[PDB]
Order: sequence, then C-alpha cells, then structure tokens
Amino acid sequence: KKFLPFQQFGRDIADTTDAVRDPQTLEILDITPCSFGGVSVITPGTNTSNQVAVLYQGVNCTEVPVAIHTWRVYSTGSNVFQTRAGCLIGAEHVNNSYECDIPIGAGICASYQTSQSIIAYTMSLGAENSV
Amino acid sequence: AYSNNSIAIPTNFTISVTTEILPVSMTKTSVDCTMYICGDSTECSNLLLQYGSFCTQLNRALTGIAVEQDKNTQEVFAQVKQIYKTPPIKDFGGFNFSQILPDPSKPSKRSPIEDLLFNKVTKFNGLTVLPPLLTDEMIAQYTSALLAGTITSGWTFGAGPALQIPFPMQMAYRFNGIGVTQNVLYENQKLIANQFNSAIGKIQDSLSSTPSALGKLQDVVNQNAQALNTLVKQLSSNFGAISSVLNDILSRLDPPEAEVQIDRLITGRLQSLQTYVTQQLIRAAEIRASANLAATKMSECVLGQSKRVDFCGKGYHLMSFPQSAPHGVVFLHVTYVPAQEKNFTTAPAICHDGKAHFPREGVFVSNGTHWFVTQRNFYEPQIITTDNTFVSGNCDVVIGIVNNTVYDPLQPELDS
Amino acid sequence: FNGLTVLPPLLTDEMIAQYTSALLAGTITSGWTFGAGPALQIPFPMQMAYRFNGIGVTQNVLYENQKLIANQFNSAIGKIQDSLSSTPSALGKLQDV
Amino acid sequence: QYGSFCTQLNRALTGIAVEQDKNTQEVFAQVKQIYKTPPIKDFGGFNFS
Amino acid sequence: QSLQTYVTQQLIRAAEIRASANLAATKMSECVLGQSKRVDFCGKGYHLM
Ligand SMILES: *[C@@H]1O[C@H](CO)[C@@H](O[C@@H]2O[C@H](CO)[C@@H](O)[C@H](O)[C@H]2NC(C)=O)[C@H](O)[C@H]1NC(C)=O
Ligand SMILES: *[C@@H]1O[C@H](CO)[C@@H](O[C@@H]2O[C@H](CO)[C@@H](O)[C@H](O)[C@H]2NC(C)=O)[C@H](O)[C@H]1NC(C)=O
Ligand SMILES: *[C@@H]1O[C@H](CO)[C@@H](O[C@@H]2O[C@H](CO)[C@@H](O)[C@H](O)[C@H]2NC(C)=O)[C@H](O)[C@H]1NC(C)=O
Ligand SMILES: *[C@@H]1O[C@H](CO)[C@@H](O[C@@H]2O[C@H](CO)[C@@H](O)[C@H](O)[C@H]2NC(C)=O)[C@H](O)[C@H]1NC(C)=O
Ligand SMILES: *[C@@H]1O[C@H](CO)[C@@H](O[C@@H]2O[C@H](CO)[C@@H](O)[C@H](O)[C@H]2NC(C)=O)[C@H](O)[C@H]1NC(C)=O
Ligand SMILES: *[C@@H]1O[C@H](CO)[C@@H](O)[C@H](O)[C@H]1NC(C)=O
Ligand SMILES: *[C@@H]1O[C@H](CO)[C@@H](O)[C@H](O)[C@H]1NC(C)=O
Ligand SMILES: *[C@@H]1O[C@H](CO)[C@@H](O)[C@H](O)[C@H]1NC(C)=O
Ligand SMILES: *[C@@H]1O[C@H](CO)[C@@H](O)[C@H](O)[C@H]1NC(C)=O
Ligand SMILES: *[C@@H]1O[C@H](CO)[C@@H](O)[C@H](O)[C@H]1NC(C)=O
Repeated sequence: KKFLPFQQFGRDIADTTDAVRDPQTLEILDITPCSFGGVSVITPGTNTSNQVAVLYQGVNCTEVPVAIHTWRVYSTGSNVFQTRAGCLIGAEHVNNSYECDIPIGAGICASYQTSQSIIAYTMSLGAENSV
Repeated sequence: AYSNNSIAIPTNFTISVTTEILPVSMTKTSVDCTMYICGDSTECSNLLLQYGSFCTQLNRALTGIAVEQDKNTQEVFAQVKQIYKTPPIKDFGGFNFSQILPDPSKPSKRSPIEDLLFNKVTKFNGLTVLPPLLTDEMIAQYTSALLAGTITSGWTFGAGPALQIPFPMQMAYRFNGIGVTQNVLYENQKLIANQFNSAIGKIQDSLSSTPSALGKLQDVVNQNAQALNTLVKQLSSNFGAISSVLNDILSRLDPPEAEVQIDRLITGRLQSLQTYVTQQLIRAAEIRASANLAATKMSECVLGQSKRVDFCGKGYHLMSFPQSAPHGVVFLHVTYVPAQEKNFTTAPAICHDGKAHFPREGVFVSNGTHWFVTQRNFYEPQIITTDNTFVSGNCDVVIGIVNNTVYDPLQPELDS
Repeated sequence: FNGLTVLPPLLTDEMIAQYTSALLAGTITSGWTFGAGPALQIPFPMQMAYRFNGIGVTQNVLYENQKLIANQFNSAIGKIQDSLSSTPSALGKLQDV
Repeated sequence: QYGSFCTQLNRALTGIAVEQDKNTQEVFAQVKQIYKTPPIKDFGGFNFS
Repeated sequence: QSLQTYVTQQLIRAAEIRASANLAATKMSECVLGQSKRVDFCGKGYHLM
C-alpha cells in the first residue's frame, strides 16, 4: 500500500483495521488475523472399522502440526492431502471416481477400502452414456 | 363482440421464448460462538460456561441449514441417471441450439447464455464460509446432460431408457399434444425454425441489455452479506458497559467489577447471535420453498410437456431448457401463441336426413356460402363427410341446428 | 398511538372488483383462450360442450340436455347465497387472521 | 449504546409490508386488459346475475 | 425483548400468508383460466369450470 504522510493505520474492510505504520521504522505492515477453523472427523461405521480421518476446515497444511496445544498428527502420519475445503489427514488420493460415499466438500468425497483404509476422490456424476 | 352464432379462429401462430429465474441455494456459513463472544480471553469463557449448551444449539442450527442447502441443490439438479452428450453433428432440420449448447472453445465448459448470466451477477471474527459440495463444473455438466437428453430423446429418457427420435418428429409430438395436427409443422417447418432461432437471439439480446431481470438472484446475495456485516458491527457497541473493547476493560479493572462489565457484554453479544440465527433460519425456510418449486418445474416443464395453464410460461407450452446461475436456475420456456384471428358463423349441429351430425374433433364454420369443419386452434377447412362427423338423435332437440348436405365418400365409388 | 401506523394498501377494493369482473367477463365470453393469447369470441353452449368433451363425455349429451343443465346451474348458483348467509361461521378463515 | 437492533426491526417490518402488496398483485393481476360483457345477457338460458 | 418477540411472530405469520397467496395464485391460474384435470384440486368431482 501507500499511506499518506499524515496517516497511521488503514481500514479497507471499513469495520476493522488491517494495515499499520511500522513502529520500528517508516514502512507499512499489513495484519492478517491468526488462522482457525473447525475440526471434522470422517469415519465409516464404527462397528466396521476404527481408522478415521481428520479434516481441518479451511486452513493450509503448512500450519496444522505446531499451533494447537491429546492426539498428535505427525507429518509422516499420512500424505497430508490439501483440498479446497481444508487440510485432510489420514487418507490417500485415488485418481478413480465413484459415487459420493461421504460428502467432504468442493467435489471431494471419501470412502473406505481395505495404503490408508480411507481414500478421498473427486466425485463422479454418473456413468457416461451417448445416444 | 360476443354473439350466439359467431366464433373467431386463428389463422397463424408465433413461437415465443420466455425466461423464469429461481434461487436455489444460499451461502453456507458457520460461526464459532466462543471466538465471536470473546477473543483470546480465559475470563470470558469461565464466565460464559454458566449459560449452558446454547453454543451447541447455534452450531446445530447452522449445520442443519448448510446440509439443507446441499440437499436442495442435489434435489434440484441431479435428476438424470446417466450423463448424455450431443453428437458432434449439428443437423436438426433447421433448428439451431448454438446459444444453449456448451462451448468447448471457452476455458470453462459453459453455454454463452450461462456465461452472460455468470458475468451479470456480482471474515476474521469466528465466522467461516463453507464451500458447496457441487462445484460449478458439476452443475454445468448436469445441465448439459439434461439439455442433450431433451434434444436427442424427447421426454422418453425421463421415464426409462433413452430412445432416439428425429427432432421434427418430436416437434410433431408436441404439436399433437397441444391440439394441432402434425401436417401443420410438417408443412411450416422452415417458418417454425426461423421463428425459434429469432426468439433465441431476441432473448439473448434482451438478457444482455439489462441486469435487472436477474435481481431475484442478486438480492439474495446482498441479504446474506448484510446479515453478516451487521453482525460484526454488533462487536463495536458497549451494550451499557464502560468500553466495547474487551481487552481494555479486562486490563483496566479488577475482577469483582470487570465481571459485571463482562456479563453485560456477553448478554448483548448473545442477543445479537440469537437474532442472527433466527433470521438465517427463516430465510433458509423461504429458500427451501423456492428450491422445491424449482425442482418441481424442472421435473415437469423440462422432462415432459405440462398441460397446466401458466405453469411453464404464458401460452400453450411446447418445452423448456434449463440453465445454471450463481445460486439459481433459469428456465427458457418455448411456447406457442395464436396470431391472427378471423370471424366465422357457427352452428352446433347439422341436419341432413332427419338426423343430426356432430363433429368428431373440430368445429363447424361457415364463410357465408358453404360449411366446413376445422380444428379449434388453426383454420383448415374440409368438406363435411360422414367420417368427420357422427350421427346421434333427431333434428328437433338441439337448438340452433342448420341445414346442409353431408357428403358420403362411398357413394361415388359405388356408382363407379 | 404509540408509534404504530397502518399503511393503506396499494390496490383499492374497487380495483380488485374491476379485476375480478374483467376475469369473469373474459372467461364467460371467450372460454380459456384469453389465458393463452388474444381473446376469441365463442357461444357459451359451445364452450360448455368443449368442457364436457374435456371431462370425457360427448357433446351431444349437453346439446340434448341444455335446458335441464341450465336449470340445475341456476338453482345451484341460487343456493350459494343462502348457504353463505345462513351460516355465520363460513368466513372463519379470514376472520381468524 | 445497543447498536443497530431497531433499524433491522424496521427493515423486517417494511419487508413484510412490501410482501403484502406483492401477494395481492400476484394473485389478482393476471389479465393484461379489462374485458367487458355485452349489454344483452343472451347466454342460452344460463343466468349470471 | 417484547418488540423482538412480536417481530418474529409477525415474520412467521407473513410466511404462512405468503404460502396461502401462492396457493391462491396457482388455483386462479389453473382452475379459472382453464379446465384442470387434477383430482380434487378445483373441488370434488369432475371439474367443469
Ligand atoms: C404467418 O406469420 C409469419 C410471421 O408472423 C409470416 O411469415 C412472414 O411472411 C412475410 C410475407 O408473408 C415475409 O416477408 C416474412 O419474411 C415472413 N417471416 C419469416 C420469419 O419468414 C407468414 O407469412 C404468415 N403466414 C400466413 C399464412 O399469413
Ligand atoms: C446458429 O446461429 C449462430 C449465430 O448465433 C451462427 O453462428 C454464426 O456463424 C456464422 C458462420 O459460421 C458466422 O459468420 C457468425 O459470426 C456466427 N455468429 C455467432 C454469433 O456466432 C451459427 O452458424 C448457427 N448455426 C447453424 C447450424 O445455423
Ligand atoms: C366460401 O368458400 C367456398 C369454398 O371455397 C367458396 O366457393 C369457391 O370459391 C372459389 C373462388 O375462390 C371458386 O373458384 C370455387 O369454384 C367456389 N366453389 C364452388 C363449389 O363453386 C366461396 O367463394 C367462399 N365465399 C366467400 C364469401 O369467401
Ligand atoms: C331445414 O330443412 C327442413 C326441410 O328441408 C325444414 O323443415 C321444414 O319445416 C317447416 C316448418 O315447420 C315445415 O313447414 C316444412 O314442411 C318442413 N320441410 C319439410 C320438407 O318437411 C326445416 O325448417 C329447416 N330448418 C332450418 C333451420 O332452416
Ligand atoms: C336471473 O335470476 C335473477 C334472480 O336471481 C332474475 O331476477 C329476477 O327477475 C324477475 C323478473 O323476471 C323479478 O321479478 C325478480 O324480482 C328478479 N329477482 C331479483 C333478485 O332481482 C333475472 O331475471 C334472471 N335473468 C335471467 C336472464 O334468467
Ligand atoms: C455391525 O455388525 C453386524 C454384525 O456383527 C454387521 O452385520 C453389520 O454390517 C455391521 N455394521 C456395518 C455398518 O457394517
Ligand atoms: C496454502 O495453500 C494454498 C492453496 O491454495 C496456497 O494458496 C497458500 O499460498 C498456501 N500457504 C502457504 C503459507 O504455503
Ligand atoms: C494419478 O495420481 C497421481 C498422484 O498419485 C498423479 O500424479 C497422476 O497425474 C494421476 N494420473 C491421472 C491420469 O489422473
Ligand atoms: C365478424 O363476422 C361476421 C360474420 O358473421 C363478418 O360479417 C364481419 O365482417 C366480422 N367482423 C370483422 C371485424 O371481421
Ligand atoms: C341468436 O340471437 C338472435 C337475436 O339477435 C335470435 O334471433 C336467434 O334466434 C338466436 N339463435 C340462437 C341459435 O340462439
């Protein structure tokens, strides 16, 4: 940004402050509030299997392991997929497409197969046909 | 000009294309309760936990709303078992669907009208927006499959296996459905195709001219956005406390009075949250009703020909085509309208040999000198024979009978 | 008197009466044609024959029982005023709101 | 000090007020013209008085 | 609090009236301007007009 010489902070969103003048020196720094979001547990029937997956809704994966203060995640614990819905832990990625067994979001659906027991794929709208 | 023996019969027709716009889904949002009420403070939560499971209630309501939005979209669009595709050949006997079929040239697979609609339609306090399950490409493929099935199989693909049929024959099917014989289309195919293409061009131009017609969708977005903004504004009020900022009052005053200040703030913010949740619930109910109406229209207007008056566009209904839009569906209804009417004299029956002849399908019309039988929506006179009429009764019971001669096609053959 | 007002409706009742009269005149003198496109005149008995063919009865029935049908229709329309006025709870739906 | 409560209350009330007129117009205004019956009531025995 | 409760009740009643008005509009479009074949939609028995 460019601040006029008489200005200190800025309110682009018009209800909160998101930019400021540097306290050390005369540059300008923007402020982005610290990330957060819901945690969802994706599981098949509990009397079918115990392996599950964890979806941090709306947050990049370069962030999950070290913020929260209980179970841990471990980078090697999965492939740590990165979806448009958020960060997904505990499931692999399969190029094939099937019906939406479990709704995750943004066209991604998860299912159970007997290599992690839970897989996530892009939903298939149906078998292709031509008349 | 009403009279007891005069009718008006059309002599020409016009094919019209109208539009209808229906919102379907509303943005899915979820608000963290504790984070909104207070940010990075333990005293807030310790004083808040006295209020019970209100947070669970709010989260349950919002989750239900989001799931209902997803169900609405899935019910409205996913109505076909397969995914058809139009053949690369573009020979339909004169009709031209270039304005509604998907365009592979564009980076995103959409029809030109879909792009016209898409280009005509226009965060840190615990509130989050969740992505929908179905992206725009999925619904685009759904609409493309529906359109291809409608074009290449008529309505048969909506009841069982898809059956191919030439487009003029489907046109004759629909014309016979509305009450007009097939020969009308099979003889005015070129005019009908020209009128259809002209109507499609006109609707494209009319939609591109002004964006007010899309207001039904646009308004909805604004409403949701407003219902968010006001909420954040509620974080800038004292609610009768010393200061609207929690950190300053917490760091300024000791527990035994900062607690009453925090209680005031918590009461105000909880009231705001309850108001927002109730408003969202009511708006979601309205949107669900609209989505159910859209699903019904898609099932009946598109997958078949509706006989309900003024349900799939003004006038006699021929078909419809669906198109997608942000949070909405746009139906293009193709309908039939009589154009030019002519006066005729009328009689309910004809007395020939002491018996009354009634028309099988059609009306008796006299041009002042002779009598003919026509259909009820297109002037097409024919000689009155024993096959167009049926005999029942005598010549003295009906009121308004007329005298004329009914021709028998068998007699000249018998003489010959 | 404490900050509440009632805003008069946009459509006055005479306008509603005119709209209903227009609809009735159209459906009397032109059948169902005025709904689709331009209105076309047609004799009322022929329109009744149209409807009879619509519900699956041939039109000779009406064209031979016209006077009886007219008498029954007149009596039925006459009875509606008595059936409405005699019972003072007929309009309960609007009174409730 | 309570923020913007009654403003949104007023907004909801005016929204309902507009919906009322919208309902009436949708229900009744389905005819583009206003037709008139002929002066003579010759309907073949039927009575519309 | 009292005003908020009254406004919410009014909103619910307005939604109900909107549903009734939509039903009335559909009935006007189909039963009046045509001859509906739906059973019991425009009164008991075969519908004439
Ligand atoms: C029925 O109406 C159509 C158009 O409403 C007529 O088609 C036009 O006819 C004129 C001359 O008759 C031509 O100059 C136009 O080019 C035609 N329009 C199109 C789109 O082709 C048609 O002639 C009318 N038919 C009858 C029997 O009157
Ligand atoms: C369907 O109509 C479109 C017009 O929208 C036709 O596209 C035109 O095609 C010609 C010749 O290829 C071009 O010179 C024009 O520039 C095109 N116009 C537009 C707007 O694309 C198309 O050819 C028609 N299809 C058929 C089969 O008649
Ligand atoms: C009413 O229709 C009849 C039937 O077509 C007309 O009689 C024919 O008129 C044409 C002239 O256009 C003559 O060539 C035919 O020879 C006539 N038919 C017979 C059997 O002679 C009649 O002219 C029409 N009347 C009016 C007023 O248009
Ligand atoms: C139709 O024609 C018949 C016979 O061609 C007409 O019957 C005549 O009716 C009058 C009045 O009662 C009698 O005086 C004649 O004797 C009848 N004719 C015969 C041959 O018996 C009948 O009136 C005609 N109807 C119309 C409407 O013109
Ligand atoms: C239609 O019915 C009305 C009654 O509802 C008839 O009006 C009556 O007409 C007679 C004379 O024929 C008067 O003695 C009565 O006083 C009238 N009654 C009322 C209530 O005004 C009317 O004549 C009928 N019209 C037709 C064409 O049948
Ligand atoms: C639960 O167990 C029963 C019997 O052990 C089995 O039939 C059922 O399939 C199991 N549940 C699921 C979801 O598989
Ligand atoms: C996190 O991933 C998203 C994926 O879209 C990317 O845009 C963003 O830059 C990433 N952030 C970091 C810090 O890598
Ligand atoms: C299959 O998946 C791998 C990732 O596991 C990816 O690199 C590859 O491009 C995919 N192939 C296809 C055809 O999608
Ligand atoms: C109406 O029909 C009559 C035939 O009964 C005809 O003479 C008259 O010219 C017609 N009116 C118009 C305006 O065409
Ligand atoms: C039609 O009305 C006229 C009045 O001008 C009358 O003379 C004639 O008998 C009537 N005809 C029928 C069939 O009702």
